[PDB]
Amino acid sequence: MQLNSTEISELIKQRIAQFNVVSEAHNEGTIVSVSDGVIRIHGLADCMQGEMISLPGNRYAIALNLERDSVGAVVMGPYADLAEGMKVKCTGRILEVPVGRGLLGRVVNTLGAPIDGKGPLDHDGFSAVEAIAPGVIERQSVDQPVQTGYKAVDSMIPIGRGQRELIIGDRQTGKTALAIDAIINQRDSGIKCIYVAIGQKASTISNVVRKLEEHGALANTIVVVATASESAALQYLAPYAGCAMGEYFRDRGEDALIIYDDLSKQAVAYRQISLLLRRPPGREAFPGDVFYLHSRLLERAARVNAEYVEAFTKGEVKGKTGSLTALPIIETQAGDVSAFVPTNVISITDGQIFLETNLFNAGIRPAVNPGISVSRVGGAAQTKIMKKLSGGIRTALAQYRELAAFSQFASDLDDATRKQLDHGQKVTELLKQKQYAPMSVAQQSLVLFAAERGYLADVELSKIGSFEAALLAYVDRDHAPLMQEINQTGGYNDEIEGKLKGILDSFKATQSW
Amino acid sequence: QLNSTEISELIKQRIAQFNVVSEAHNEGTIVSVSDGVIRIHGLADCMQGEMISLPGNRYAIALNLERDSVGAVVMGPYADLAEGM
Amino acid sequence: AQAEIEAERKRAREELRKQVAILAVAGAEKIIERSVDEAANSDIVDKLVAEL
Amino acid sequence: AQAEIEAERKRAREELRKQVAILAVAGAEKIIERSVDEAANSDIVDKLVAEL
Amino acid sequence: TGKIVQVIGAVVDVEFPQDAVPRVYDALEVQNGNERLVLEVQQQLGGGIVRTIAMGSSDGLRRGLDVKDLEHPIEVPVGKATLGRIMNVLGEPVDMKGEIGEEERWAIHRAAPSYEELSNSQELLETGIKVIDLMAPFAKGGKVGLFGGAGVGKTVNMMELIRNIAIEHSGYSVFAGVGERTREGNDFYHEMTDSNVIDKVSLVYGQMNEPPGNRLRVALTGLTMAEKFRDEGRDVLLFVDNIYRYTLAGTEVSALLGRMPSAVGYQPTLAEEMGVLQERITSTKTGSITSVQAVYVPADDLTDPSPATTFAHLDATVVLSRQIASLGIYPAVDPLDSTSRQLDPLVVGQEHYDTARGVQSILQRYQELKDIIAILGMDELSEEDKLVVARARKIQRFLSQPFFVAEVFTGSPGKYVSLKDTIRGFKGIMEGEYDHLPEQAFYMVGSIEEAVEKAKKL
Amino acid sequence: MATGKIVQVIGAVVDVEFPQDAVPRVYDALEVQNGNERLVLEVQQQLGGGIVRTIAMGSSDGLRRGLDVKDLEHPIEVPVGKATLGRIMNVLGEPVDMKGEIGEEERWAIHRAAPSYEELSNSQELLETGIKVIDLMAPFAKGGKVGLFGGAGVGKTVNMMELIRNIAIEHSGYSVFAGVGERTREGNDFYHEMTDSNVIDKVSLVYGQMNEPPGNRLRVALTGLTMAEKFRDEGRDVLLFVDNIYRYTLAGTEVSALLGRMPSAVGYQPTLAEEMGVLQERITSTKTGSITSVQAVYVPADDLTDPSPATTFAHLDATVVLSRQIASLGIYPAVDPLDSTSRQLDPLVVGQEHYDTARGVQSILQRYQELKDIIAILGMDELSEEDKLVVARARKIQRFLSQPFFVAEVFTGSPGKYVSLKDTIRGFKGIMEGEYDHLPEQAFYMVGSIEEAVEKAKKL
Amino acid sequence: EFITVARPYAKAAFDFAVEHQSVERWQDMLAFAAEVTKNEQMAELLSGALAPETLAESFIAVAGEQLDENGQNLIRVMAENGRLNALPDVLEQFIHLRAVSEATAEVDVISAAALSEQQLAKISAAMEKRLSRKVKLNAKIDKSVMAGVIIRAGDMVIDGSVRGRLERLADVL
Ligand SMILES: Nc1ncnc2c1ncn2[C@@H]1O[C@H](COP(=O)(O)OP(=O)(O)OP(=O)(O)O)[C@@H](O)[C@H]1O
Ligand SMILES: Nc1ncnc2c1ncn2[C@@H]1O[C@H](COP(=O)(O)OP(=O)(O)O)[C@@H](O)[C@H]1O
Ligand SMILES: Nc1ncnc2c1ncn2[C@@H]1O[C@H](COP(=O)(O)OP(=O)(O)O)[C@@H](O)[C@H]1O
Ligand SMILES: [Mg+2]
Ligand SMILES: [Mg+2]
Repeated sequence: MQLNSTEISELIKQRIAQFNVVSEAHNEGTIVSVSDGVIRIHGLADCMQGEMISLPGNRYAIALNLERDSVGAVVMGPYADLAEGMKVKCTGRILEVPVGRGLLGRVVNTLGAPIDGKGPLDHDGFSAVEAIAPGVIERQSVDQPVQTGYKAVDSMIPIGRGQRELIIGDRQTGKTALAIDAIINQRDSGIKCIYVAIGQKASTISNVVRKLEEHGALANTIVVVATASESAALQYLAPYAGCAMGEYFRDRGEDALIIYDDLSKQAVAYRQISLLLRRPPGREAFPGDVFYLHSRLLERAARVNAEYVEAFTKGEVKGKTGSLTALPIIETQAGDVSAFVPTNVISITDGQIFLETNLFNAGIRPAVNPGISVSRVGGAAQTKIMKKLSGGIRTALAQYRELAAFSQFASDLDDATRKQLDHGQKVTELLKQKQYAPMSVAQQSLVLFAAERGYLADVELSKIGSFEAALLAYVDRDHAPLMQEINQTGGYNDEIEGKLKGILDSFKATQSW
Repeated sequence: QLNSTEISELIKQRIAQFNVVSEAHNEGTIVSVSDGVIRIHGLADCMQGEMISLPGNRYAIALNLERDSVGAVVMGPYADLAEGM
Repeated sequence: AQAEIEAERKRAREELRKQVAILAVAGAEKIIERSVDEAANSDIVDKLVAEL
Repeated sequence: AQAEIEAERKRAREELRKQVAILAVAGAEKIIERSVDEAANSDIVDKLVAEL
Repeated sequence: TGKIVQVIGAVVDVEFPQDAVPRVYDALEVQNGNERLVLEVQQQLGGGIVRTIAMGSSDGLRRGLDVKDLEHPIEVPVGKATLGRIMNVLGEPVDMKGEIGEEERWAIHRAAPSYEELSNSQELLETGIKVIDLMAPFAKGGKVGLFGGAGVGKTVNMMELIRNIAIEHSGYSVFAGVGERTREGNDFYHEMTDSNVIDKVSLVYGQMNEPPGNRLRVALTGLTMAEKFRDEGRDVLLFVDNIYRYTLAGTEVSALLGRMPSAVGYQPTLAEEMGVLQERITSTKTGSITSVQAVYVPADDLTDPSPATTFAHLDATVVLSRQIASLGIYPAVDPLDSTSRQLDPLVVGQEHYDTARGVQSILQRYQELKDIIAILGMDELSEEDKLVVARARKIQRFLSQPFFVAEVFTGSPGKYVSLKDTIRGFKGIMEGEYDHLPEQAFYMVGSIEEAVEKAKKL
Repeated sequence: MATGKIVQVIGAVVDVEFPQDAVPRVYDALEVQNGNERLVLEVQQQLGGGIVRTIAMGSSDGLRRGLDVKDLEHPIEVPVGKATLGRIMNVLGEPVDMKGEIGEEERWAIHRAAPSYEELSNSQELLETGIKVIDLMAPFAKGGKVGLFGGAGVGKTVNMMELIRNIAIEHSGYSVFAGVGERTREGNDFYHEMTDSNVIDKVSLVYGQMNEPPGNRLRVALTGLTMAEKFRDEGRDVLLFVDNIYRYTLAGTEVSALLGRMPSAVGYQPTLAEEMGVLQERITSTKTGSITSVQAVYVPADDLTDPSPATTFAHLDATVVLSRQIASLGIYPAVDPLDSTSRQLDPLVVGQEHYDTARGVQSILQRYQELKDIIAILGMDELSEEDKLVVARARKIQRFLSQPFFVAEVFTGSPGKYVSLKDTIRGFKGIMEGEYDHLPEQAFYMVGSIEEAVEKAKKL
Repeated sequence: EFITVARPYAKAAFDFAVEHQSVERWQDMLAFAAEVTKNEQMAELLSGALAPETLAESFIAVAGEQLDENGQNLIRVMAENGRLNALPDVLEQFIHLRAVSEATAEVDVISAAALSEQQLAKISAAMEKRLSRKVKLNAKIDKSVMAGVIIRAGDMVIDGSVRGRLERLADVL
């Protein structure tokens, strides 16, 4: 159908027609050195720091130093085919990236160039990659909830719009699953998503994008990719180029969610770039400002009050408050949660979800270790019902998991500890959850109701999952309006508490499981 | 390649007369100031550990007698000092 | 759908052969202000057509 | 599969645009180099020095 | 009159005519396109060159830009007019309100008060936190420091100290946020403003967004405000939200200034940079400054040069620890590592001192058994060393307390525990008079009667 | 025509000065007359003023300053295609055996970009090795990397020969073997073990052993990998063996130190995780073909945190570990089923039946692990009588994991067996759930399929 | 490379030459010194560690076209610091500082073939409305460009060529 040659021909000829032939004057220099991806340029009097320099071929380098007699730069691409004596031309543009809601559904290079085969971008101008976050008076406190699909994190570790929430754990623990499930769950909740993959294997991206398209989420996500093969500079500047696309929605009073696949591989690529410039390293050989690197990046995930959205948008938007939510992912060796880069990013975000390999080996997935994981905004983000049914559940389990330590060889206070153990054990058996199975807040809510009003004192551990699977279908047949209502509002009243007690008695007393 | 306090007008002085006159040898001029260390140009007759006397009522210790400079540490607040004193 | 696309491809390509010459002449005449004719260049445009 | 067919249509349309695009300029170069003369050269140089 | 000749990251080099070279620490000014950028000169290289740090984003600086010389250091508003307002590092107002109506402006680089003018006081400050004022009591006009790694509680503890001492005290207060989250600055601005105590607090912010120069000098700006209030004969509170970031911003810039690296990459001038600040935050015969400083320790390494050089500059040091917070025992203070200059029989009385030392001794004896308990299990211990373990494990829980600011996290209402009411309770536990209770009767309670009561509920 | 001149020689590093207008691009190859034989230099960096710093792919003894250097305009190129099967080559693609010239028709550069994002295969298949333990406990992805962690004396090379055989016979693939920095003795008595098992005709060998200078041990893996990429372009399935990836890392570190770059984390080069990625990323499936890789790995100081193990494991899909103990019991291949792992074991990828069969045998074995300690301390008679049956099913499982390789005949006499996955799933689903309780445990040993276990019990 | 270490010496020599109105002699002096630097034998001497005073004397002796006091003193001062190899760059930066002070410029004009000498007139006229300097053209012939003209003035260039017009279009697509 849509291979209309008329359309292609005009698509070209309109570009031809508006090609401004008029010549123009620019500033020019010579490449003097090339090594390990660093370029030393000679001339360019009117260069400026952070400027994009245009090399032969069609590729760019970024000015890092303006030495007295030369400009140090890094090449954003394959650097081998360059040679001393090539002329470079200074554009006037500080490092920039395309932005706009026309990027949604595209897979994009860190420079904005599209990488799927679907042709040129449609974008609303350009945005500077390096920018300073809104000030202390332009922020607003985070209030609105961001639902993932998971009972464990939505109950124990709530996330709000405008929050920053580290996902940390050892390799092969579900760090990426827990992130793309959050992306998938925004399929219908008006939050745009952005997923930037730094240093990942190319096949892993090719698979993640297939899952995103499978569940219908791709039409709502940008994707930025800098695979393990690509230059250190492209891997280092990727997450800034992702934040530059999230801030487009933030500053218009819309909401966005951005997921940095590894802020640990960004630190490694920056350590490379830094050691190739001979900068004295510090702890673990990381440069001095490896903190400022992540700091100026994550400080952009913010929520901004309506006066700032009015001032930014020339008054076209009133009353709406934008926000950008970040879930940076860190990886830690041998579960050591206390190393330089892992601790540096714990000291930047607003909480962390710690996924533990010991739990993940024992089938407890998502392996959310409670007691080490926290949310610094806490219940302020949760919906009213979830804030009620949850209570201090996470400290109940944090206690339970050390009670099991000493209660191993014996049990004393041996009635209340017996009930406490058999309770928390069914709780943990309830919090595990299959991949790609996001359950709405209505379902999570009445599940936590069943668990926390004692309604699971009866059934066996074995039956827990079948209890849930039958309960969620019962209430989908018989009580749809109540789900339709709890999903629409925070929806906590003693009226609804009675409705739930009645549903959970009726089910409990006649349905099979 | 790095410079070593070969700066325009000192070089020009030496252009005019390479065989420079004595200039006392008990006097020099501060050419650099940073973090409490001063680099003094001249003082051919400085001795290691000698007290060098600065404007105001202050002193420095000459520690790095070197081919071109005498690198000395200020015994007090240094931010007042200025090149050319 | 793959077979449908692979047929539509030929359908579009063969008529794009008729537009390539307009594109090349419009580009030349934009870059050069002195407009130009077909006769001096027919054997050149025809090669483009033959290589689409 | 309704989305994986559409991705293939978009991608084929893009590749076709790409080929026609490079042929346009590759031909325009030959047209120019075949159809220049010193009057055409003078016109351009004298236009551009007048905005120098 | 000046020209730029280099731009390396944050530091810019400027060339001036031979006779007009600026002094050290003077402020220059440049126009970074359609904006204005302020530079502070750090070093006078030779031949008119002068090397400076940019108090702003360095992006967009060409070489060869003209720079104007302002012939005075950075100077900030100060005094009564700076009260209830948020200010930049450069002393500019950062809330959207009007211009600051200051009568007077002070240079942020000053010398410390003479030894002849200092003063000292044994007058205790009664904070409501059991552990802090049992193990580490601190006095009016003295320095406190909270040491801990990321996410251990050194901000929430500082906010509870603010709540307890800062409102129950009349004089002014200053809060200098150095290199920490802007979210936690906005939430604090609004917590103040929504209770009409904002107009006794002066705020200064150089949060983590900002380029190294702002984080480098903001703490000195806050100090200068506090010092103006002190010289007026008042008595002030000064809270500094992370002093580690001053030294970290010094490190980030040191190597560009051409200085050889030292122990773990730290600048060679670490201890002098740190002392030139901490020496001017002190009380004196004319007025007093109480202060509380959060001190991040990187990688939880209490022997890294940066905490190691800071320990010396504090009167009361409170050390938080992750291996206690992970037990849920907040505030996660380590009582075998907290200490105070004020813990003397002559200052706190014999009974307080004796209770604090008995607690230290029991907890230490418990530390020495943890390896025997680990390897062999607990049933090998004596009848007199199972009792030590039980009493230590009760004292550990009873050191925990609910905070009026952690209600956000756990709902449980905060408690305020007076000093008499805790040196009674720990005496009670150590002498076995509460041996008939379970350990959980002590977790997150206030005075000892709340534990004897919570035991009834099991 | 020669245009350069050597201007420094320091160890393996050679600096040559060209005219301003002809500096070689990076990774290009030069050559010089090092006396009575030519020497090839690879360009690493372009310094100012026409000087270019290179590393010699050979011995730098005897090089004068001022020698004339001829600039080849292309990177190092090696012979590829069918012609290289059964041959030995060094980094530069010269026949190291005595069998004369390679008749190759085509030669490819060794430096290349990885497959672009949309060339990758839009699927996720499985590679059927035909080995019970591997196909069950640690299946291979078609296009994935596999680590092989066992020690010495356990049979790593007989397993490699078995895979080389099966991927040639059952599928229609070819194999490439790149020996990076390992003992020449091993290379020789591997060549001879393969030649007298008829597999030599189906594998192409490229060895750059410990004796070679740093550059050879650095680039030999890329030579092997580009020959494998040529086979892939023919639409085949290829199997690429890297005889020790840790030595590739260490050659990178040596060269990095020669070039004067600052030391990174534990002395490792600053560019470690990129030198690793730019190798490991060319080993992928593709819409035309695929390369699977089996990589022997050595972990320094028994530390899986050291930057090199931690950088490699980021790329490995599977992981099979060979145990001295499993071999002590006369079970071959000695794949430890409890520590061997794969990330293809998920119900999503391999299915629910395979997944839970593997998890079943794993739980059985690791319970037997402790019952066999209770036995050793208290004697058999203490065990409960359901455990006396777990200890009878675990022994049958542990036997059934043995297999007769074709390559193993000249040890074991018995002919070889190639077991289709489905048959392994059948056999273990059987043994696990009491079926075949009635027949003795030695009827499973070295049998192959299970429907031959019964027909070995028959005559027992 | 000497680009940076040659700056102070070029500036000092130029400043000295201006006070004494002998710039035109100093330029010949420096050029001859930079020439004796390029000799095959002298380049060997300059590289092998030899005491600065002896190197300076043995370099002076090889010149007689040097101003007895003020020319040779520059040689001795550079010898003290070992920078005698820098002379070929001290020369370039001397010429450049002179071209700045005299407010003179030099611009390349690159064309497919020779121009019409009225085009040259208009170019050498308008470039001085761009630049405050007097200009000396140096036309060049380049067939890679196939029409139009390139005007390069230092490190600023105005790309009026058709080749530029082509590759500035092929990239729009
Ligand atoms: N809720 C779940 N239930 C069962 N399995 C899960 C769940 N979440 C994740 N997994 C499994 O965990 C495995 C690894 O997950 P994932 O790739 O997200 O971890 P990762 O840390 O991103 O791995 P890497 O560190 O290599 O990127 C996946 O194969 C997936 O099957
Ligand atoms: N007294 C307390 N009660 C309950 N939870 C606490 C308490 N102190 C800290 N926490 C938890 O630990 C986290 C500590 O945050 P914070 O004190 O800001 O750490 P830091 O400032 O040291 O990085 C808080 O988000 C909170 O969830
Ligand atoms: N499948 C097998 N069948 C029979 N014997 C085997 C088998 N695998 C290993 N072995 C025995 O173990 C030895 C391992 O030797 P080898 O493969 O050379 O070890 P390495 O891996 O160190 O080269 C064989 O020579 C043989 O004795
Ligand atoms: Mg992952
Ligand atoms: Mg804090």
